[PDB]
Parts: sequence; structure tokens; C-alpha cells
Amino acid sequence: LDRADILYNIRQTSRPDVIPTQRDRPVAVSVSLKFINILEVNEITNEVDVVFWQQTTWSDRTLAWNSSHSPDQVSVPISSLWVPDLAAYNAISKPEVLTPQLARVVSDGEVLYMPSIRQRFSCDVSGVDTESGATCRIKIGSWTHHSREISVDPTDSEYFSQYSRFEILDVTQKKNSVTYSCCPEAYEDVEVSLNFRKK
Amino acid sequence: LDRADILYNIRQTSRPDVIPTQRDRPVAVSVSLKFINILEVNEITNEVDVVFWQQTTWSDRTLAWNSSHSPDQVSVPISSLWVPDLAAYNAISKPEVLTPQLARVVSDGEVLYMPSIRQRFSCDVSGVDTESGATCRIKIGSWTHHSREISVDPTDSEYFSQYSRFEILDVTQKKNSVTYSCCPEAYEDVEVSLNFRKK
Amino acid sequence: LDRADILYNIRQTSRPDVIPTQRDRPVAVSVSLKFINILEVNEITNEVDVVFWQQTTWSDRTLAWNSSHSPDQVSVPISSLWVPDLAAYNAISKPEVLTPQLARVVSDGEVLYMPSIRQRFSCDVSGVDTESGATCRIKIGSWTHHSREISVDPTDSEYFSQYSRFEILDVTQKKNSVTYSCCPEAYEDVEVSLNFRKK
Amino acid sequence: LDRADILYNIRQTSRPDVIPTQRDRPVAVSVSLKFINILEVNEITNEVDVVFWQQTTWSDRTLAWNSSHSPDQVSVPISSLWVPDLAAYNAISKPEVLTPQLARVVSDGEVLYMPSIRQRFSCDVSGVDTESGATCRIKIGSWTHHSREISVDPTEYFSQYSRFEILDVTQKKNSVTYSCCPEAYEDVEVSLNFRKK
Amino acid sequence: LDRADILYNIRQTSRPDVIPTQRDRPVAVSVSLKFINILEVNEITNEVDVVFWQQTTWSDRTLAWNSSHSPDQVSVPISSLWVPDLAAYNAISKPEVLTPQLARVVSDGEVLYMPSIRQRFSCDVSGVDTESGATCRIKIGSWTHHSREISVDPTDSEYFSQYSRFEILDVTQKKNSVTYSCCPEAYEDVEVSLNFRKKG
Ligand SMILES: *[C@@H]1O[C@H](CO)[C@@H](O)[C@H](O)[C@H]1NC(C)=O
Ligand SMILES: *[C@@H]1O[C@H](CO)[C@@H](O)[C@H](O)[C@H]1NC(C)=O
Ligand SMILES: C[C@H](CCOC(=O)N(C)C)N(C)C
Ligand SMILES: C[C@H](CCOC(=O)N(C)C)N(C)C
Ligand SMILES: C[C@H](CCOC(=O)N(C)C)N(C)C
Ligand SMILES: C[C@H](CCOC(=O)N(C)C)N(C)C
Ligand SMILES: C[C@H](CCOC(=O)N(C)C)N(C)C
Repeated sequence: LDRADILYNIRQTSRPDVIPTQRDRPVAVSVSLKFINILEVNEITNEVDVVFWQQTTWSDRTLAWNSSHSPDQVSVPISSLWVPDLAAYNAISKPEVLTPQLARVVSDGEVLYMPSIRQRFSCDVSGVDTESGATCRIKIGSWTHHSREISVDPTDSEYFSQYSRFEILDVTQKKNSVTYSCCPEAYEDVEVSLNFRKK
Repeated sequence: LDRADILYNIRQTSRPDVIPTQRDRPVAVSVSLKFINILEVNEITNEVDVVFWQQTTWSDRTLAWNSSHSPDQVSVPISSLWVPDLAAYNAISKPEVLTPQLARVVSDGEVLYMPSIRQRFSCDVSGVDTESGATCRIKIGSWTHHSREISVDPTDSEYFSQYSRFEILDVTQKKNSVTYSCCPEAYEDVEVSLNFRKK
Repeated sequence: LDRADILYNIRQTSRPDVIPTQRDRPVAVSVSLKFINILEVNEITNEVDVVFWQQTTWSDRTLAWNSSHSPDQVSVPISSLWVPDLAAYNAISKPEVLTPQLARVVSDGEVLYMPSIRQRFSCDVSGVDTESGATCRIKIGSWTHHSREISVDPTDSEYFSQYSRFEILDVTQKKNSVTYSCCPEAYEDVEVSLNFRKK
Repeated sequence: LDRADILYNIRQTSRPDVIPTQRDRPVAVSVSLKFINILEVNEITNEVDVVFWQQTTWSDRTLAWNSSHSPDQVSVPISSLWVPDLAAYNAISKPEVLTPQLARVVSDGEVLYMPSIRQRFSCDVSGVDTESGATCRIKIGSWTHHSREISVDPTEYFSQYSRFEILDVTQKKNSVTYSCCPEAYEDVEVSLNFRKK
Repeated sequence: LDRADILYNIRQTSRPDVIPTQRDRPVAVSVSLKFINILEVNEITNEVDVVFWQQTTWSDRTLAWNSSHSPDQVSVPISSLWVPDLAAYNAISKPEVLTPQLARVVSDGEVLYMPSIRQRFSCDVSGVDTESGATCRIKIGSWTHHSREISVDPTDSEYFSQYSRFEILDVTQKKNSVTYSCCPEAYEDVEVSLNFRKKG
């Protein structure tokens, strides 16, 4: 098998509309935000503009191939793959995807999709100009798949811009499972707490 | 039947361009706005920027399948389903859909579509800085389907952001059936009255 | 014939790229603006932001069907129909279509397309703050079809927002047939004069 | 032949990706800007926002049909035609096309494409508030086709409600060689002399 | 062969989703920014708005044809070609492509894609109003292809607008090969250092 064949097979059979559950277990999705920049804070309106890499991994066995005498990985357009329907609950703009929309697929079916995203959020900006800083919580999970279909789990300034007006003090993560009035089932989310301040 | 089969059949036969009327009864659509945020009020211009979940439900039997030994529900891209042509009469911007455009379909054909929307409206902003607050009325209904084809019915701070500069005092709903100069038939709408104030 | 059949036939045979002239007569298009809002006036720059329903009607016999024991009308995506190539000569932004892009088709081939549009225009804003008000003239006609192929004809505050900062005094319409330097034939337009003032 | 036939044939055989050179001569493209409005001048940043009709004509024989007992012209979506890859070198925003994207095609293969465009440019805005006015120069030519493949040549509607007025418009053709490439690329430079009223 | 045939073959067989590696060597991509304008500097936020031609070249032998009695080059929509997945790491807006999205392909499979791009960046704007000026560093590389699949290499005011409020003092380039926490492999990048200042 060469790359051409692998990409051909994936395109012909991938089923981007079909969540790749195994034996009625949820697809285990990992999410991890790598913050790159904080662009436009407003303590009055409690809105912040953030740029981050949304590192997202999950498994889709339907993509697997025998890697004997074959490449172990290919880059694939996400339009050819099932992708988790993650959304940020407290986003107040749609995600602006800054990078090429390609996912990396390993021969065993492991997928990594890691767009760089710019997005605005409604969160607690109070304290941003103090030494303790602000703590902005960003909430992410599947919009339409409950906990039996998708589980969501977590996996600081490492890639944060030195030229930002802000600095990151700490980043913490917490997993939740919430029942909403609209629906009987629970929906998982990750809450990423970004503790930052003006320099 | 597995998910793949169900989604395949739906894609192959769905008829997104065909309103699923039963026995010449209107498609009964329920609409309900869950307000998430109020972002940019202007009492001078009487314009407001709102984020809300537009909970929308209706029935389409053409989607139904036998759920015996099969999943009871699937998430489906709305491009593969008929969707009611709802519009907000007093919107002054097009709806920015913030979430993945997926509907949830149950085996009996019940559909739930619940995008998170950011949109600007022209409405009464007077009194927003008083204790009584402003009452902003949002009017939603089918743009091209009259009351024999589509009926529209309703179904507060529960999901409203604590970080908003505003707070919700009350939300009320009212159903209407209006005849317009352009056409002989009546068109139904729901009017959602959002009573809110600056904190 | 049911809706499914009618929409299937329309989709299979409609020819959205083909102007439905009959016997070498122009397609007679009617255009009528129902003003909904006036949002952002600037008497210095002579620019105005307007929301209006662009009521547009014409006939396309290729869409007709026998309505005996059949629905008399269907809603159809405009991407499946020929639509007149109307443009506003003095627009300075592209039309923001706020409503679902569906036209209503009657079994005899009458079409009604009535999007709600937000658009900015260059026009006479002088006097807007006086009692006489301003008169803003909006000019609309086929961009590429001359008078032998498309004719354009007209057909006040009825739907105008009570919450606008402005009010409508009067709306008048006038038909014209103009020869431009670019081309030998005449092109029809409708000029809609919107007389409005600050409240 | 009726319109439906002509449009069908064009759709089936047009080859929008294929530049219609004849006998290895360049496609001769005419370009002409009809200025409609000047919207947002900034003398400090030297940026201007303009609306103009970009009158563009060229010939594509592969579109031709026998007009005997047939319509002489049809309107065609540009997605079904080859169109010259013109760009404005000093544009600092992408062209906002305000009109329906249709070209007019004559039975002999003459094409006219005339979108109304709003676009921002980096140009000389100095003197806009004087009697001499500013002269803003707009430079347009094929982005990827050199002079042997595309030649570009120049060949009333300005809004009375603009804050500006047009004193003069002049045009000049150029053939320039760039560091990136061995061949010459043609352009038209349109000089818009305008001032605040 | 005429252009029609060449473009027809390319469209029918191009495989825009398939990186054209040769014998398991990386596709060697050259990148070079020709700066055209600097539009909106902010020394407080350290953000800059730049317009530049992103000269990008690489080889794709699957596009090659016999140029005997045939045109030596054609312009091709990039939607019909594989194109490197280059991204600017420090961009804070998506690239606004100002020009027609066509690449030039030579009969030997050499490709030149050279869009004009307007984009905002987070970079060091300090000193912009001084004689030394600011130095803004722009970092560009493949987003998803490591060094064994794509290598990235470099190739001043020449096309820079005389009407900008800024002027260019110097442009330097540096190639890097970086390993990120997310993945075991190294990813190459070019860092383009734009040294510029406000005029006056
Ligand atoms: C119209 O439909 C009806 C009922 O099926 C039929 O009686 C009539 O002949 C039809 N006319 C045409 C032209 O098909
Ligand atoms: C290249 O095309 C020429 C001209 O017809 C032909 O003579 C020659 O055999 C071809 N060469 C290759 C490598 O196929
Ligand atoms: C809160 C958010 C609401 C939107 O959900 C849907 O559209 N469903 C189909 C569940 N989910 C429950 C995470
Ligand atoms: C008021 C508003 C006007 C638009 O109507 C349509 O476009 N039709 C096709 C009816 N409707 C009737 C709800
Ligand atoms: C004013 C306007 C200019 C655009 O014309 C075209 O695009 N043609 C193809 C005629 N026409 C003459 C109505
Ligand atoms: C200056 C400008 C650069 C971009 O050129 C390309 O994309 N080529 C395909 C030539 N051209 C040469 C006019
Ligand atoms: C740092 C940056 C992050 C994005 O990576 C991807 O999306 N892969 C598919 C690896 N790359 C590795 C250059």
C-alpha cells in the first residue's frame, strides 16, 4: 500500500457522518487546549478573544490499514472523516480556524486533529489587571452526542506568545457530565480554566 | 440495523426539499429560545445582539426506522433533512450559527435541531437601564409556508451567562397567525418577549 | 402528483441558467420593496443602511404542472430555479439575505421570491432631520438582460418597524428604460423613492 | 438553436480552466473601470475604498455558435466560462463583487463581464482636500499569464451623492518583468484624480 | 498536446489529497515572502497587519507531461493540485487571499503558487517609531507533515508600496526544525524577520 491507495480507500469508504462507536462503547475523545495568545480582553463586558491549538484525538477503526510495507500515517482532509461535534458552550463567536483543515491518521485508526482557532468567549475577566489575575473558564463538549456515544477527557505557556499583553499563570482542567433540561441523557464536557493577567 | 445503515438510508431517501406533511395536516413545529447571552445593547438605535439556543422540534415520518435491535437515535447533518424555513422577522443580521449543524433524529421520526445562534435584532430597548428593564420582542415563523403547511408553537436564566452585563427578568411567549399584504394565506409565528436589564 | 413528485420533476428539469422567455417576449418581472427598517443614516456621506422585503414575481411555464388532484404550490430553493439577475445600481454593499432562500411556485408557473434584504446604498440623505425629510432613490433592474429579455415593473409603513429611529413619509415608484455606453440595447429598471425622516 | 440548447452546449464543452489562445497569440483582454463611488478616503494611511464597474471583454471562440435562426447572445454564469485571472496589485482587500456573476456571450464568442466591485486600495491620497485633488493609481493585470498568453489593454456613472468628485481619469498600459519570473506581464494603470467636494 | 489536453489530464489524475513524495524523500518546498505593504501596526498590542506575496515552489512529477510540440506551462486552479499545508504559527487571523487561486505548472512538474495575502500577526512591534525600527518575525511551515514528508526552505522593498506609512529596513530568513510536545517527529519552518519602521 502506498499513500495514494490509503487516501483513496479512506475517501471511498470513510463515512464522515457515522460516529465510529465500538461495541456500543462511547468514542473516547481527548481534548486539550494549547493557548497561543490572548488578544482582546474586556473586563467591563467579560469577553475575551483567544487563540489556541485545539488538540483533539480519538480512534476510528474503520480508517485502519495494515501498515506492513506501508506508510504508518497520512494527513487527511477532515471533510473525509468523521469528526466529533465539539462546541464551546460559552463561545460568543464561531470558531475562526486559522490552519489547514487536515487530520493526521495512523494505520491503527488513531486520529489527531489540531486546528489553531481564534474565538471569543464570555467568561470571568475580573482581576485581569491584578497580581492574582483573571480566571477564564472555557467549556467544551459534544453538542449532540450524549455520554454513551461520546466521552470527553483532558489529556502551560509552552507555546504562548511572548508578545502578548498578557501572561498565563496557570491552566487547569476538569471533566463534567451534565444533564440539560432539553434531553434525558448526560453530555460530557471539559472545562479549561485559564488563569492569566495583564503584564 | 446499525448507525451506518440508518444514516445511509436517510441520506439516500430523505428529500430535504420536501415538507413532510401528513394527510394534508400542517407540520407542527415547536420553537423555544434559550437565552445564553445579551452582548451589545444600544438604547438609542433600539438594536440588540443576542445569543440563544433555538430549540426546534418537528416530526418527519419519512425518516423513521424499525428500532428493534437498532439504535434509537442518530445525529444527522441538516443538509440531509428537511428543515423548517424559520426566520426572525425583526432580525437585522443573518443568524450566525455557532454550533455544528446537526439534528438529532429518533427512530419514530421526531427531529430535534438546536443550534446556538448569535443574531442582532431591532426591538424595544427602552428602559434597559431601569429596574423594570427593557422588553425586546423577537418574532419567528416560517418564511414561505402558511398555516396549512407549517404551524408554529412554543413548547428562564437557566442557561443565561452569569458574566453578561445584563440579567433576564422574564421571558414570555405568544403565538400568532397573521395575514400579510403579499399573500392570501395566514402565516404563523411565535413572539418571544425577553424582559431584561443592565446589572 | 404529490409534493415529492413535483419537487423531483422541478429539480430534474428546471434549467436555472435558462431565462424562460415565451415566444420571444421578455420575461415580465415585478419588483416591489416593502421597507422594514432604516438602520444607519449618514447625512455627511450620503449613505443609508436599509432592510426591506424584495417582493419579486415572474412566470416560468417550464415549472408548471397539472394541479388536478395535486398541491397548488410548493416552496423551492432558488438554486433550482431560474431567477432574474436583479441588482441595485446604487448599492455600496452586497445584499445580505436575511431569510431562507426559497421561492414559492404555483402550478401554473407563477413564481414569488421575497427575500428580506439588508443593504447599504449611496443616495440623497440631505434633509433627513427636517420635516420634509430625505428622499433616498433606489434603482433596481436586470444586470445583463436588456428590455427584450426582461422587463421590470413595480406592482407604505405597513411593515415598517415602529422601533426604528426613522419614519416613512412616502414611497413612490417609477419605471425607466435606459441605454448605457457599454451596450446598444435598453435595460429596464425600477426606481423606488423612499421619503423618510428622523423621528 | 434556442437559448436552452446554447447554454447546455456551453456548459457541456466550455472548459473554464482553459485559456482560449488562438494560434499562440495572447488572448486580448480589454479592461475599463467605470467609477461609481469613493467611500472611505484616509489621507493619513493612504487607503481608499472605491466602487467601480470592471468592464472586461475578450474573445473565446470555443463559445461560438451559428446565430442563424438563433439568439445572438446569452447570459452565462462565469463559473461556466474561462475568465481572465485579473488582479489589482495595490488592492488591500479582496474584491467584493456586488452584482450577479454573469457574463454576456455573443454568438461569435465575444464575452463581456462587467461586475460592480467594491475594493480597498493602497494609493496616493495626498491632496484629496485641495483643488488639485489626489491621484490614486490602480494597477490591474493577469496574475499568472504573461504577455504571450494575455495582453491587457484599456478601451458618467459616478454618484452625485459621494463626498467626492472626479476631476479626471487616465489610463496607461505597461509590460513589466518581475524578479520571480522570466516573462513580462501586462497591466493597465488607471489614474483616478479626485477631490473632496 | 494542447493546453486543453494537459488541463484535462491534470484534472482527471492529479490527486490533490496526495503528497507527491519521491522515493520516500520529503517534498522540498521553497517559501519566500515578498512584502507589499504594512497596514496597521499596534505597538501596544504587538499586532501587525501585513500584505505579502507568498512565493511557494515545489515539484510534483505526477503533473509532468512531454513538452515536445506542447506548451511548456499552464495555469491551474489549486483545487486541482496538491498544495503544501503551510501555516503561519503566529498569525491571528486567517489568510485573506487577494489574488486568483491559480498555480503555474511547468511540463517537468515544477509548481509555482504565489498568492497575495493579507494577514495579521502577533509579533514584536516594539521600536517601530525609532530609527532601529521593529523586528517582526513570521514563522511558516507545514501544519501536519513532518520533516520526512515536507522540508521547508527559503529561496527587499522591491515591491513594497511607497505609499505605506512604513518602510522596510531589512528582511532576513532562517530555517528551523522543531519538535513539538504533541508529536514525536520534527516539523520544519522558515522564520522571516521583517525589520521595519514608521517613516518620519
Ligand atoms: C390532469 O390530471 C388529471 C387527473 O389525474 C387528468 O384527468 C387530466 O387529463 C390531466 N391532464 C393532463 C394534461 O395530464
Ligand atoms: C514526446 O513527444 C514526441 C513528439 O510527438 C515524441 O516524438 C516522443 O517519442 C515523446 N517522448 C516520450 C518520452 O514519450
Ligand atoms: C447543550 C447542548 C444543546 C444542543 O443539543 C442538541 O442539539 N442535541 C441534539 C442534544 N447539548 C445538550 C450538549
Ligand atoms: C411575511 C413573509 C413574506 C415572504 O413570503 C415568502 O417569501 N413567500 C414565498 C410567501 N411570509 C409570508 C412569512
Ligand atoms: C448597467 C449594467 C452593466 C452590466 O452589464 C452587463 O454585465 N452586461 C453583460 C450587459 N447593464 C448594462 C444593465
Ligand atoms: C507579480 C505576479 C506574481 C504572481 O505570479 C504567479 O502567480 N505566477 C503564476 C506567475 N505576477 C507575475 C503578475
Ligand atoms: C505544531 C503543529 C500542530 C498541528 O499538528 C497537526 O495538526 N498534526 C496533524 C501533527 N504541527 C505539528 C506543525
